[PDB]
Amino acid sequence: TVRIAFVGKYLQDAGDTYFSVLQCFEHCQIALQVRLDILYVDSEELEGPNADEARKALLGCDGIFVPGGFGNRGVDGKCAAAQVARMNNIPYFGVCLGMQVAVIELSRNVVGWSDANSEEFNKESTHQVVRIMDCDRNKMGANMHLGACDVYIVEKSSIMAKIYSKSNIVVERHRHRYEVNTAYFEDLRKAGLCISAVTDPTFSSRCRVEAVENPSLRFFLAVQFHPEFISTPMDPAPTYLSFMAAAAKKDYVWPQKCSQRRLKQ
Ligand SMILES: [Cl-]
Ligand SMILES: [Cl-]
Ligand SMILES: [Cl-]
Repeated sequence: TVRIAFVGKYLQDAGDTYFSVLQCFEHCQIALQVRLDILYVDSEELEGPNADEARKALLGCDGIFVPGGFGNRGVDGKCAAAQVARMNNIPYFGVCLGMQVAVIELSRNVVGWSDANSEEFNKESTHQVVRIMDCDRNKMGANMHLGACDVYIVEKSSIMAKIYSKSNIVVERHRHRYEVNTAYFEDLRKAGLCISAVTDPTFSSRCRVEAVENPSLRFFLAVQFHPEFISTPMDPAPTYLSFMAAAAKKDYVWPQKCSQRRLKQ
């Protein structure tokens, strides 16, 4: 079996929040022919004086996964999940909040900005590594990014390039508001992060980070988009599929061309 730490809430209080995520995991399970054993971990147990107790549980997993979530609850714990993954070379996959915590984690623990956060969780941080873009904001609020958008894979040696069968542009679906702060790209790069996919291949102030990786590690990938929004039993989301492959310690034959479900029509 393949042990994946699912860092968020217990089954009892998750409701139907992870329905589509778990569907996608099931698609991957079938395509790889592996017995998935998800450990549902309460993210709040990964913070505070006793958190080493919870960290030890993550160290026994084959993979560590951080999905999208709501509110600021367990943000520090999700950051700590990304830290364990980065420091122990345990495959990591983050989706939307999962990417943001990878960025925050790295900013605190490698870049050395102890107060690094998203603008969402600490308005008074002097290192808002995740923030609302100026073009998305006004005095009363900001855009809620939904729907499809072109994703430019800009690193040819990346996990993204490989799992999307070397397509330069793919189309994924979104539900987010805050983006990686463009002013800190060099700092993140110096700390080992590879910006592998973006909305704008020129890297302007309007460049929205769609995927980050850590190529020093076997598998560390996190995406802004929600790959579970495009996944079927016969065409599983490549991001989830590659994560589960890595956790299972298995290879996979990627098609010669990216599926039409994730290409521009
Ligand atoms: Cl949570
Ligand atoms: Cl891979
Ligand atoms: Cl967001």
